[PDB]
Amino acid sequence: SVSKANVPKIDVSPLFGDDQAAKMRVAQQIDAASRDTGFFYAVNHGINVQRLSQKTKEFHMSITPEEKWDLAIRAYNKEHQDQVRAGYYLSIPGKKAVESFCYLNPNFTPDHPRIQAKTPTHEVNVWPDETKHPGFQDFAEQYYWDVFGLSSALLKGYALALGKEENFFARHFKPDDTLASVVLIRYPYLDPYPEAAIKTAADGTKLSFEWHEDVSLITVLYQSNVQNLQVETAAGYQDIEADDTGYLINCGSYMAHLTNNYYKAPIDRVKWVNAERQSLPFFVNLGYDSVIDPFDPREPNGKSDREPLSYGDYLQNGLVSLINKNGQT
Ligand SMILES: CC(C)[C@@H](NC(=O)[C@H](CS)NC(=O)CCC[C@H](N)C(=O)O)C(=O)O
Ligand SMILES: [Fe+3]
Repeated sequence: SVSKANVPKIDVSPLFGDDQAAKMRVAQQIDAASRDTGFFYAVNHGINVQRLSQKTKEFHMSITPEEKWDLAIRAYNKEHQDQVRAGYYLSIPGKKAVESFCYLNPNFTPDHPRIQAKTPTHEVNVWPDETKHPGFQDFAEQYYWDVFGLSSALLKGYALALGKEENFFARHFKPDDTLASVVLIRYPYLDPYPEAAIKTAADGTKLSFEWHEDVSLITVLYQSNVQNLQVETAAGYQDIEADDTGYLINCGSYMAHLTNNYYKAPIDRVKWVNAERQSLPFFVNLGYDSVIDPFDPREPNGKSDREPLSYGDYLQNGLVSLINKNGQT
């Protein structure tokens, strides 16, 4: 038997406004969720998620094999050695069901000094032909900034929750340097569904993606209305119920580092479900040189002996290790 996770719905709208006590009441709810199962649904977030889902489906269902090779990351196309993050992540019929498209900060262009300096984790996005995918790039770039704005407000809530001033995290989250990414993931319906694309957990559960901690400060996730996620608790995995109107929020392992594990990065996994669905995460990453001084809210002096960690090193190592442990997606 599998129980169900408590995932509170938090009205985050005060985080966009100037009612400081209302913001504190949101922060309390974020604190409580972060200390419990680690997840909450952000509601009243102001993003048109119906349009996000519609435009994403139109892209996934119209892109051709030729276009996927043309956009493929280096793991699938040796000609594209600069594409470690951004681009298309191909399915392998018979073996791998999932496929996805990842893009980064649209401000990463050839003019950007991090591109000029060839700093790891910075890449120029690749896009399909506009005439073949009318409106897609424009939608996707505007979405990046829409979800950036939501995430900046959520980071104010997390800062207040931890007893800090509201800009404690958000001051490091900036359009000119953020390493944040959007991933547009398609999980297909397949008949028959090949067993090679299905993993078996230690507890027997059939999975599409194994347990992991998120590589992020926080993760801001939209999913279509098909239940699939489970969060690890001490008493076992618990089902996270779906909600295609809201965003599922949780802390990543950078938050766990800087709070001395006071806000843990929850472990989740993806159950296998034979259903056509979407998983559209926004990974809230800081700048390459961002360093937040660690602290311990449990200690009266807030002191932590954990070393400050540069976000760029954290991200480079984390993305590599996640591929090594859980496979190339
Ligand atoms: C909802 C999640 C479990 C989703 N999985 C994911 O997004 C998994 C686990 S957090 N994330 C990743 O693989 C990291 C992608 C990082 C991205 N290419 C980048 O360069 O920034 C899924 O639906 O599988
Ligand atoms: Fe996760």
